[PDB]
Amino acid sequence: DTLCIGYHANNSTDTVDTVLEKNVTVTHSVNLLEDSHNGKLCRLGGIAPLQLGKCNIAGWLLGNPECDLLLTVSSWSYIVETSNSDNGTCYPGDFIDYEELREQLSSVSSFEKFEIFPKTSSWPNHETTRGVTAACPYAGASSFYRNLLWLVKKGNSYPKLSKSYVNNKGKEVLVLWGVHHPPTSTDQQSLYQNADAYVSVGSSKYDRRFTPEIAARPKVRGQAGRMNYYWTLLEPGDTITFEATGNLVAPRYAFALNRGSGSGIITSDAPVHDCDTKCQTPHGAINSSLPFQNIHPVTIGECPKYVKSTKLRMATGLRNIPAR
Amino acid sequence: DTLCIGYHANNSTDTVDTVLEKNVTVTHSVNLLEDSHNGKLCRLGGIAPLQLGKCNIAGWLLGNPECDLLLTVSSWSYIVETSNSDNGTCYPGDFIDYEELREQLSSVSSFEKFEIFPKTSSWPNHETTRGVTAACPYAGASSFYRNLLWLVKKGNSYPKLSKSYVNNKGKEVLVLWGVHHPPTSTDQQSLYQNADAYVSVGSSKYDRRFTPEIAARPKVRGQAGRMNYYWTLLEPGDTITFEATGNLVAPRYAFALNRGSGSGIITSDAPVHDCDTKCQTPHGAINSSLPFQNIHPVTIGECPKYVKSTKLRMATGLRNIPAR
Amino acid sequence: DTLCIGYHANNSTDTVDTVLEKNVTVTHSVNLLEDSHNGKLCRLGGIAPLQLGKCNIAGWLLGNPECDLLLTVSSWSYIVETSNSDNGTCYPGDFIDYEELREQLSSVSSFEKFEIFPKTSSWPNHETTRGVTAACPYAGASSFYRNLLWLVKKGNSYPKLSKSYVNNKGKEVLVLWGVHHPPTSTDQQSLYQNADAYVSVGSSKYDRRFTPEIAARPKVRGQAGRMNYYWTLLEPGDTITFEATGNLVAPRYAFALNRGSGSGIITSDAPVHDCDTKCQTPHGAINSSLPFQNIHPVTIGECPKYVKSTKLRMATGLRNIPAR
Amino acid sequence: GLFGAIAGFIEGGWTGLIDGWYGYHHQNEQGSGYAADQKSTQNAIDGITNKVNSVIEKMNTQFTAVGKEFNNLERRIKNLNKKVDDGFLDVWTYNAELLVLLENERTLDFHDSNVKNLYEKARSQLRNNAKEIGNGCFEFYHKCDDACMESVRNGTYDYP
Amino acid sequence: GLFGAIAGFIEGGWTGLIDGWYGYHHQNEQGSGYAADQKSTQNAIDGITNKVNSVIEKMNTQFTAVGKEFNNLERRIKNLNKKVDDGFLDVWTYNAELLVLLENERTLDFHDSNVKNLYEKARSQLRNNAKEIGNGCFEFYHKCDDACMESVRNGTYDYP
Amino acid sequence: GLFGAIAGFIEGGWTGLIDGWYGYHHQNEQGSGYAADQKSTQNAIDGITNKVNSVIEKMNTQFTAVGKEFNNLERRIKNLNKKVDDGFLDVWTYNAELLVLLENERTLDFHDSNVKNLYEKARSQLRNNAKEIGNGCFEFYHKCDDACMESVRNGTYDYP
Ligand SMILES: CC(=O)N[C@H]1[C@H]([C@H](O)[C@H](O)CO)OC(C(=O)O)=C[C@@H]1O
Ligand SMILES: CC(=O)N[C@@H]1[C@@H](O)[C@H](O)[C@@H](CO)O[C@@H]1O
Ligand SMILES: CC(=O)N[C@@H]1[C@@H](O)[C@H](O)[C@@H](CO)O[C@@H]1O
Ligand SMILES: CC(=O)N[C@@H]1[C@@H](O)[C@H](O)[C@@H](CO)O[C@@H]1O
Repeated sequence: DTLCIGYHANNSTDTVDTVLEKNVTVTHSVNLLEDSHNGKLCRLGGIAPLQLGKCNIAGWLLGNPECDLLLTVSSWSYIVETSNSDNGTCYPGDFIDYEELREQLSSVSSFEKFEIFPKTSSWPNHETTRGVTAACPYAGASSFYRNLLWLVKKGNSYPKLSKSYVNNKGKEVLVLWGVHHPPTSTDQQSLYQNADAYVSVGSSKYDRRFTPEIAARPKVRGQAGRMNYYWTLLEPGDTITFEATGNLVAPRYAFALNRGSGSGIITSDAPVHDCDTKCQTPHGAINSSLPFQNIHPVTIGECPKYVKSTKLRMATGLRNIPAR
Repeated sequence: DTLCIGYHANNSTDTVDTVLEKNVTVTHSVNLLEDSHNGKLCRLGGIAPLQLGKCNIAGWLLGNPECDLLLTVSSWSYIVETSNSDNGTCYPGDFIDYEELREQLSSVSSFEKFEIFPKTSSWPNHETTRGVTAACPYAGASSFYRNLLWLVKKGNSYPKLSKSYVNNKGKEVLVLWGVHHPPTSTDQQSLYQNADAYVSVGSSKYDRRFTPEIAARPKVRGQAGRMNYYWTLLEPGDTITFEATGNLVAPRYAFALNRGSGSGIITSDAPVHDCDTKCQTPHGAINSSLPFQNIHPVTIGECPKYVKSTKLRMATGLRNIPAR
Repeated sequence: DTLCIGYHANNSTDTVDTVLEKNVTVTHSVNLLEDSHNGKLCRLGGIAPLQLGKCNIAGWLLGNPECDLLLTVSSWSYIVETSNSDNGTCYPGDFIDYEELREQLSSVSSFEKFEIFPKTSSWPNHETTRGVTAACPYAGASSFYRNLLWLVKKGNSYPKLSKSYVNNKGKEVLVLWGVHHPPTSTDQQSLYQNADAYVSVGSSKYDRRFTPEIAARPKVRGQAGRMNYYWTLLEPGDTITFEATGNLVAPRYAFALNRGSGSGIITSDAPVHDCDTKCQTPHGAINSSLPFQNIHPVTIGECPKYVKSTKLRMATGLRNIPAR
Repeated sequence: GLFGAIAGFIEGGWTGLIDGWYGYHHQNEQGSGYAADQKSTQNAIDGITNKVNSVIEKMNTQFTAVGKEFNNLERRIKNLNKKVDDGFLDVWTYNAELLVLLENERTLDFHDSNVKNLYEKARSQLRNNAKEIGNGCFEFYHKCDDACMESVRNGTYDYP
Repeated sequence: GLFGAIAGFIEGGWTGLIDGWYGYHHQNEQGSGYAADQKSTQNAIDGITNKVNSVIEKMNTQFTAVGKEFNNLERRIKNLNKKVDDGFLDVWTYNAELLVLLENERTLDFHDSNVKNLYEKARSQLRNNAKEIGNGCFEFYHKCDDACMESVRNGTYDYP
Repeated sequence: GLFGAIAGFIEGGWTGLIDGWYGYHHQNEQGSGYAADQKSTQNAIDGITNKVNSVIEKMNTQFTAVGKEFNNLERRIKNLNKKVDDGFLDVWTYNAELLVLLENERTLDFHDSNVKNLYEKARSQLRNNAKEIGNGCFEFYHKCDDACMESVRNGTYDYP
């Protein structure tokens, strides 16, 4: 009689490498590298993502005439910009510390929009109905940002204005505004009467003064003039004061911000779908318990560690030697 | 007769982990992870840390009235700021490049303070006795920064002043100063006569001009005006020149800095103690030869590498099998 | 009759270390650490490096009088600054965002220098022959930057000048210019008549206004005045316009940049030789197939991974037991 | 093979064995067949299971990680930011692959070792009552019947 | 056990052995006892000591690492600085826990190997002048007194 | 060694052997000399060459890496940049030295295992036809001419 001692074998085709040998076929193994995604922008925590579509953060917050769709949105799980998010500042100019504002928004999960300075009632001594421009059209006609109010002189007179707002929202209030720079002194006097105007803005931590800089710049969107955009985060309980003798593109709407840890802004052209996920990438969502993924480095939620690897298979069984 | 071959076993309860098995009792092992400290801020190299207490760095260098306790300290092993280090700029305003200056102080181990512009001899043509405010009180009475000098008009006159210092200390000299901004044109005139004053500061590499920005901003510490603080490191042998027709909060004291990398600034609420250590953390001093520690990532002196591990035990002996 | 099983052994003195044992002599081993270089600066990609020598990037781009040797160079594989690269801005002032410019040059392989604003015909109403100074001497006499043009009033008149340039090159165009700041209002009028002058510069993306800051700064190279240098990269098709009523150190020569990526600026006193290489460090060229090198952290081209190791030898053969 | 068993003195594996990783064949008068050894197979399953689990543990989950924008005058920090992103990406790619590559090596050797020990165990268990043929087989002397073959398997046997 | 010795064919350890890690027991006509094999025990001590120090040599020392403050308009650099601190922290934490896990596996195998090798050394000396009883015990055929036992230990049992 | 062969029960190597890492000596009535065992030598040469290529493969070649300049008011980012550069240098220096140490240990044990398997192989062949002298030597009972010796080498021997 005879008794032999041997080891298992099967029809496995799995292969793994080692320092000494490569392509070693084994009997059992586990893949640790996730490479599948549903190619769709899903919602995290049950909340939908904010699709900016053809608009970007600038156009959205300032209220570019082409971003009216976003107007009703007040909460999101993450912000999405497409490769066509070109609608931002329609009136040429510099948006000061724009990248920082974007970084700020990355931790905001929602806000409460409110009319910080009501258009009808805040500016008794100034024109509030002529602040439109062909540079920011809407339905062919001249228009302007929905969240800013371009004020001009009233009856050939622009009195020193002074308006303040006390932040009683119990949270950070994002206030935006602009300072206009006409191309010529004739335009300056024609819009604000005063030749030597200035705009002042102050809070407990913010304090800056702006002077008009008249000069004809190469026309951008048919404008030789420029308009700079500013913002600040007024702290709970603080006060912000605007003083000007011209050139002020006053705040109309502001946002009380709700901080939400974990979130961000991404660029994707993938479609938003009636889907749910715990891990989202610009290419699509991931539903995996694997330690690694090689789909995308940018992630949102609970995701596998990203890595460049093409294969991450770990042998669990023994070398397979069926020998049939 | 018999002769067996066996291995050691004992009463050890030490356990380690391995790839294949966890919680393996062993005969001998060594803990590489240090998790103990004395919970005290001690001396390094026989030198005590600079305990800023209720004051922060700004309050320290400017000489806030509430930081007189620090006036005689000129060398330290490291600087300590607490959770309550709130006394800094008692008169509201922006402290220009403040973080950079803190970064600079991180490698300063001591200095020599000296009255760069003596108060009683440097300004014959300007008032030196009334630069006080309720915003910077002392003993209930209006006072001011100890290291700065608020100059005002003398008998309804503020002539153009010009002061220069040539650095002969043989090292870097930190010079601080300020520019005051009244809330009203009336205050501007009451303080400096000259409606359109200016301040100029220059060295071989420094060159800036300041203009008063008159405006009423929200009152902070009762003040509607603002005061901005500035600094620069005057190189050995170089010259700094101050020119002004108003609004200058002149330097009174300055510091000759001694570089000594290997120092730093920490935030701790732990108490200072008459004790010595080779390693210091914000939680307390470490005294060990182990390669790792999970006390704190911030360190000063000779210290074990900080790691997030809760346990790091290396087996040295063998699988302990007493089978008692 | 006998048969024995054994292993190889030779006269090798090669040693490698292991966890359990140090300095183990083995039969065969491979060194993975490269530690040799020719101590020379050779040419990469078949092109010689740009030897700035006595000059630094500022001197090279502005055209400092002591850098005329570089005037002919328009192509390079990498730039070399030496321990004596001091000829930069001869006239004292601030070079704005200098470090950023240097960073931009990183991927510039060559440029097409051109006279954006021809000196003999761009300024009909301004003096173009008196923009010299003793701070920028040449052959003992007073001179100035080769690439900039210091304009001054003509016949006691300095009209408002307006000059524009359209980037027609199909690539970025680096434009440099300066703003002069005289020490006294006397000099201000001697040079530009207009007491309230200003320099305005604008493109589709650039927009800034400069105002003279009259003040006597500590003399540098004999000057109490100051000159600030600015630059911008004009995009293909964009337009840049200069407007000034004084104080403008106009651009004369600009640079159409060509990208070639994978390069930079190194500091080295090593000598440049007629020689080629794939890997260049500040100490010298490397010719190796090894994976590591402890020569230098700064590298240009394809190089072995820099590491701080002194030795890195792998065992291929076995423990050498000659037992002779 | 590092322990000379698998792909060594016991060439090929048994596709017939389908209830474990390590087992015996057995060819008795009453019949033949296959039988895996729990003790071994199970013990290995645990270890290997602890191994994979250990690996997953060490690798950290990746939470929200989004990019940052920079203007045209922040090229230096933009590059710093990129240098940091690539730096950590390479370091972790290196760590993942290298650990797997090394654990795979150790795993096979582990199995190879397990077989070898199973043999050596049976070997000393029998000794005189059978001879070493090779390929991991023992040819008895006292015609080991079924109940006998089992005695060897369950470790009892214990026959002088 | 990777080598089948410790907790293998030599089921348990000896609390009675207190001179080294590996050793012999012996039950001669003159009396029993324990004795450690200084040769293999020391070589093990040297190796493990080297390992421990090699682990430490690698993991550098931390000198002075302090923070940086950032103003409300430097949120990106601030996050960049955090990404850098958290990144290296995780990396080093990984390196340290992993090295220890891997070296702990090696170390136990190292001991197992040494016990195994010791058994084979003793066995190769006694040859047929004694039989293998199992449990790593060698029953002698020819009476072996303490003087004899000692010779087996120092490997000079030089006797046909 | 982990397997007891090299520097173990086979005390030393053969400067004489010069056509392989593992070989045979053999002293037949006809003559003497040394003969390397291709099968093995080659195999080990493939595994080692593969291990070395793998190490090189994991390490990413360095491309253009230059310094960045910072003004006097950018000491924080300057230091951040330096922290990053120093951070990765220390990590990669750690990986390079550590990998080389771990593999060296493994390599020497690989060889030890190879010599051991070779012995056990030549041994499993000869069986009763010779005795184990030690030092890896087998003394033949039934004599063995150069034709017979070679027969053992290429594992064709056969003769229980
Ligand atoms: C130097 C000086 O005049 N100080 C006065 C100060 C100052 O006028 C104002 O803060 C500037 O706007 O006002 C009040 C105060 O308690 O602060 C009285 C001070 O004596
Ligand atoms: C005010 C505004 O921004 N409108 C323009 C719109 O007219 C134009 O078609 C679009 C192109 O993408 O850019 C902007 O949206
Ligand atoms: C000069 C100065 O700063 N004094 C204030 C003091 O009035 C205030 O009560 C305290 C509260 O933190 O802060 C500072 O000490
Ligand atoms: C033209 C100029 O810049 N002046 C001098 C230059 O002549 C000299 O060669 C150099 C060396 O330090 O210093 C300055 O650059």
